[PDB]
Amino acid sequence: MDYHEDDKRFRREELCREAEFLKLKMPTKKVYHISETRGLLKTINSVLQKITDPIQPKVAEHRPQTTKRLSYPFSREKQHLFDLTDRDSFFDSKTRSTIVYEILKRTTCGITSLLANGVYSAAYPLHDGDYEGDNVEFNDRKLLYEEWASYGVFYKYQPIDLVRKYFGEKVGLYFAWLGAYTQMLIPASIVGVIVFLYGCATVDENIPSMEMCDQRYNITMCPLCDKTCSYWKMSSACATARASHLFDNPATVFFSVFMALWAATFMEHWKRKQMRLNYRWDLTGFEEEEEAVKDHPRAEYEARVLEKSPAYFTNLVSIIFMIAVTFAIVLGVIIYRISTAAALAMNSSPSVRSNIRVTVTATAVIINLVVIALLDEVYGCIARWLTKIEVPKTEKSFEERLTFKAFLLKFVNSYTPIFYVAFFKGRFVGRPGDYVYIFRSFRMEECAPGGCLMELCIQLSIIMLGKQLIQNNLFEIGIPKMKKFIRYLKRKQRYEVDFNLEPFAGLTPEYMEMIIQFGFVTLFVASFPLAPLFALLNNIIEIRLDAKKFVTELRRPVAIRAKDIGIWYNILRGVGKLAVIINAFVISFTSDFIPRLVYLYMYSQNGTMHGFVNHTLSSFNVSDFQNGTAPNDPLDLGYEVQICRYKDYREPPWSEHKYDISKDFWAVLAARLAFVIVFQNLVMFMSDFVDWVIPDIPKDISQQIHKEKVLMVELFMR
Amino acid sequence: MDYHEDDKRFRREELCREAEFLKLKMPTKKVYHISETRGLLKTINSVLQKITDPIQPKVAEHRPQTTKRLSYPFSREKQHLFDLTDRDSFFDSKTRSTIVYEILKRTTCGITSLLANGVYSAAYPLHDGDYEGDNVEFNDRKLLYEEWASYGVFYKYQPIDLVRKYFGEKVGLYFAWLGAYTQMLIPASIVGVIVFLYGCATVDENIPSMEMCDQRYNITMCPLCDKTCSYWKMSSACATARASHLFDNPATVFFSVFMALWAATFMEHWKRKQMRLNYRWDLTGFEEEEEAVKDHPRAEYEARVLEKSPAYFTNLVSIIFMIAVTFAIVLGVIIYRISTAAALAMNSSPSVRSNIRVTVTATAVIINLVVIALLDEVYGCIARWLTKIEVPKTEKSFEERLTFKAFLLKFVNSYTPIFYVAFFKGRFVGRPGDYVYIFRSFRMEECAPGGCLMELCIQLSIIMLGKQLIQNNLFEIGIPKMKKFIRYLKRKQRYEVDFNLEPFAGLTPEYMEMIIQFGFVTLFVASFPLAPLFALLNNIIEIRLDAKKFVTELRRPVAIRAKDIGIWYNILRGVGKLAVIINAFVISFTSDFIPRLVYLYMYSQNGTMHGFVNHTLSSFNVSDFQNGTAPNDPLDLGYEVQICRYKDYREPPWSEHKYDISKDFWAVLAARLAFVIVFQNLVMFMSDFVDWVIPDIPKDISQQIHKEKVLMVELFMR
Ligand SMILES: [Ca+2]
Ligand SMILES: [Ca+2]
Ligand SMILES: [Ca+2]
Ligand SMILES: [Ca+2]
Repeated sequence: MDYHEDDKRFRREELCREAEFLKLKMPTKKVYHISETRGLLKTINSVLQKITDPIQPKVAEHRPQTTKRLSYPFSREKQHLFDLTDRDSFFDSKTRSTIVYEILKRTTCGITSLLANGVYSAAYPLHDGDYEGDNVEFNDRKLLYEEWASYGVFYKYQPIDLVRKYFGEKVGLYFAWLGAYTQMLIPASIVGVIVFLYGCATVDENIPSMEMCDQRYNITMCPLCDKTCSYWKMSSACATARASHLFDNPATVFFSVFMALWAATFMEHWKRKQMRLNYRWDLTGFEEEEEAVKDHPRAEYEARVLEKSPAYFTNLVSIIFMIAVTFAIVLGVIIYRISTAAALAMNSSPSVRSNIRVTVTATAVIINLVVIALLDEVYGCIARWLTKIEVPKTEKSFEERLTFKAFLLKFVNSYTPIFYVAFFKGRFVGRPGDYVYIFRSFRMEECAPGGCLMELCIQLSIIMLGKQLIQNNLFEIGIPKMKKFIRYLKRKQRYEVDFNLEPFAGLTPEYMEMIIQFGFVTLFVASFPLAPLFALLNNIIEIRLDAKKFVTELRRPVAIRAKDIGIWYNILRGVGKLAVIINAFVISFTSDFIPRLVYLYMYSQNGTMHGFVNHTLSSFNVSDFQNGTAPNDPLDLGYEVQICRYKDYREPPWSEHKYDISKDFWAVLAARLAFVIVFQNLVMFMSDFVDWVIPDIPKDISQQIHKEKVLMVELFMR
Repeated sequence: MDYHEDDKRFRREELCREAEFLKLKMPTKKVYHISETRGLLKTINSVLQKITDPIQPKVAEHRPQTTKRLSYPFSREKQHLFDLTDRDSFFDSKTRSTIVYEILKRTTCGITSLLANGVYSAAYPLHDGDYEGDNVEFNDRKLLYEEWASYGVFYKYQPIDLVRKYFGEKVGLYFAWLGAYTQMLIPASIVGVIVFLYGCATVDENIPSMEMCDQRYNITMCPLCDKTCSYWKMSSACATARASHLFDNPATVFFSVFMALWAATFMEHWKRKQMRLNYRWDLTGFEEEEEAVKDHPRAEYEARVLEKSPAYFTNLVSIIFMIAVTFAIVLGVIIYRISTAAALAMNSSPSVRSNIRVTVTATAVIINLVVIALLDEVYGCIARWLTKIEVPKTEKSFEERLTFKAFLLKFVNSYTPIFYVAFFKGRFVGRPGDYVYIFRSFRMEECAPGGCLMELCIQLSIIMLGKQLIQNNLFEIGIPKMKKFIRYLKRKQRYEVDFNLEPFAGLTPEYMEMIIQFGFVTLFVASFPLAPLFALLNNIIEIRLDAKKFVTELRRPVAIRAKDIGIWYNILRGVGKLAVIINAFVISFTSDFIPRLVYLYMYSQNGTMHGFVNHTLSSFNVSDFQNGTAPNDPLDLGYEVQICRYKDYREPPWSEHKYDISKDFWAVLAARLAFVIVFQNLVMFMSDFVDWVIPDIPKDISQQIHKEKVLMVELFMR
């Protein structure tokens, strides 16, 4: 008895009298083409539509889409707009749904203001067919859930054509983009594990690792705490140092070059795939501007200046946005400063002494992650509020400005931890003699023994494991399900089952999360190789997970059309242009690559290197400490202390210069900047060259569109 | 008696019998629409055409151009393709000429192969009307020569519409581009002379100039020659040093930032002007691909592999092109090395002693300029030959590849003088103790006293004066005129007068020369401000000069159509992207800006600077010379010599280190690279931001194209 319907509405069964008055007035506008029909239920009833056929011809030449034809060149039919195809039973419920949605948009108060009132609840099309049923008559939703949206069929491809024709163009483009993303993430991940195993095959045969773990030399160290620690041996940090060697060999620079070139070729390959996709569907997705009705506060402000009687308002909301994002980055760095106070002075009062010193930084990044998720929530909501106060012109413009503001907020708050740990961790602290004070209090911030890269490597590694594979996937699969179970604490028609499903929130969260992952996996690959492995695993989970989400825990979308990806290809190009200038900085300002090379070239006095640590570790006469800055226990853990060493490129204390800037500091900084210059310029040239040499329209469409134009112009005479 | 004609041909009046046989066969193809007519003359006769009217309707819907309409919105008529306008006497001779040229192209052997044979000479349309006559009946060529192409009307604008409608789209776009170029060159030139007068207003009040010209201190100098000179005083070079101060103040960095931002906004403004221009003419210049007949050796090679039975050939001609351009840059630097041997050892044997030392470098750049003009000729001819051996597909592809190869050749051979003088002049010579030998002969190359910038400044200044204002303009106005006078050593119908005029050589020389000038005036503005002044003068001459050239000493062009500028906007964007990375290098590696700033910041021990020269001038004990490297006359010109000074950032000889690399050398190199990094990254961001924030379609076309589409769709019903 379930007939052929389209795009139900909501009636609010028992101001409310004004609400039902307009909810009966506007259906007189809505029966200008199609008479409605209503429904019955137990909670609250609703309205419904039954389109008759020629109305879709009445708007089809008014909304010209290139539907199917009768002819075919080479066993692949061509497409034309609307004339004399006349099959009369060949439309699709996606097309019929977006047509009747267009008609619902056509009414004027419009339907958007009606939804903003509360006279309705939601007006969304109905899903055709119950998935995973007992005897269900092969509808495309159930077939798609069977063969696309469960993890057993993760190994085979994605049915792009059917997911488009059932969900519309936007979700089809998004999932085809995720498919191209994973398939281009495959070879970069394979070369990533190749360079990782190169690191493991030279985890021993490199020299400074052995020079660090060679015992009996009793290489002491300055305490790197204000007062609550003592001197110690570098060979106690040799484990983390040998671990750090794994990521910064002279092959990780090749890996970084490969990943930047990979971002370039992925961008070009996705342009080509999207062009072929738009060929395989509607030949253009071009629609005439101002198709949407102008937004409600636009016309309200029009009437306001009509009763009142500008250029300052966009600029003032832009500068207050700049103040917002600057307070956001400062709040990110101060919340990382707070996260450095995870367990301050556990030695003195608690004295539990778990003796790991990898669990404390893990606790720090854990509390940073939970507070930054909360700040993501606050920034998203207040950014949506601010873009509402924007009063933008159209929904395309409002949506673009909103997603730009929200991506800038999310990007800065979820990247300034890693940026701060890379380039502002110990670059600012003074020498062992004197330390810079934070609001005249004490030492600012100092980082772990055995390289300052490994802290960032572990933080980024477990941010990529946790907040992508585990945390975000599990909360996305759980939180709407848990809201459903909360309501579940509190026959079955297709409207009746479609009411309880979750409303749609757009494509912005999936785009935003995947672009955050892209920002990781092309901004911080040089210090941390095998980021494409975790991005591959998250994507393998994510495509089928969000497929299952769409087909099970989501109401039917409205199936809008847009041949462009959106703002997100521009944001991808932006992150790809930022990738080289941050990879250069991470190689030349965190890794031990460039000092290793400059010591191999200049001060070697031999073929290969030896005593590199014995070269960089400048000493410090312990008589020259400041008052109070002495360690509380010169315990003589090993040999003895008379001096302490530290690798800050300074002169020895016995020189007439005491602890000033030595020359080799200027030498290594010169070589560092020389590498940044040559790296950035050369590989930026190589990126723009591999974008020039790649055609953006391949040799299979470039002739074929003209060939079907030949077929059209030869048929069109008579 | 001069009736209404179109596009004459050439008949070769008395193999030759085969020549006249095909020259009678193909006119049977050519009378498929239009019967010909012939002519009589004294030297050698010709053929001619008289189009009848409806043939242009017969190809007009076949070649759809948006001609004029009958209606108008807002006193500006709209345009439509070809239906029911029916004025029957409204075509233009430009349109009729390109139509009959299209018909001449339509014949198959085609007309291009016929011109390649020699059976013809040339087939070009006729100019309508003799310019500057006594009683001439107001034809557009004479009017255009009166009011556009003579230097008295240089002060007013350019008539873009009429020069298009008389010459076609390509020359119209070119001259409108030159107009936009000059009009956007105006404000950059004004700010250039502002920063120049700032330099003149601080030519005295800066400190190191006074510290150089302060006498009685007897600041000696190392000889900077192998053997044939002596020591000397820096105050003898203080004149050129005070001149050098004029160009490298801390305001020339602002000027360089302004010029790079100017290149960005000129690019955007020219995109906007070209878009508005294409609105003001044909709404699209889009034509269906493969409109041209495939090239002759393409089909010949098709038949060759048809009788013979690839991917290697494009790659082998590309690598041989790379070998060609590498030999070109090496030949440029070796010809500058030869040009350094202008007058070697004039002191010893000739002893004329003109005592200028500005005339010798002028002679060097003069001989470099004449030999590089000869090399331009050789490279252009052999590059045309190589692109013929390319066997390209179409004339668009062949022309693009040819102009790319020729521009790369011309650009490298006419820029490696300035690049070599900037960044490879004295950066490679050793210390005064030991010098690097060129093929174990003697000292490589050393540059002038009083800064090494001023040599480049004078060389670039007089290359911009001579080889743009004087030499190229005078040879372009002279050489075809002189060939005409050579033939002049050896009634008057329009064909009869049109035969003796010069054939057309395309737009590539004017584009190429103007892009070379752009490359100067945005690649080397930082060292040499007021390059926009000379570019403004050359352009003010050049627009009216080439206008006069077109309308007087040039046959009528064929008036092809293309809505794009061509490859030249891409080449402009390329030079604009190279501009920042070469301006950064010229500021931080030739100027005295960044060492001035690093001495102002670090080693000052005072507020402002003093003894900057006394800081950089490291000394040299004269006992430590090599054998033979001593000067031939320790003449004691002034005080006395016991040591010689030189500004190469080395330690004094009395240190236990003798003449090694000092620390402050590493310091200033670090600061240099830091400035290159911050400059390049910041202003590249500012360029891409000022390209983002500028819309590429203004608010006067964006609505108006849709408004005339509204008019078209409202008229088109009935
Ligand atoms: Ca997730
Ligand atoms: Ca997700
Ligand atoms: Ca010239
Ligand atoms: Ca010229």
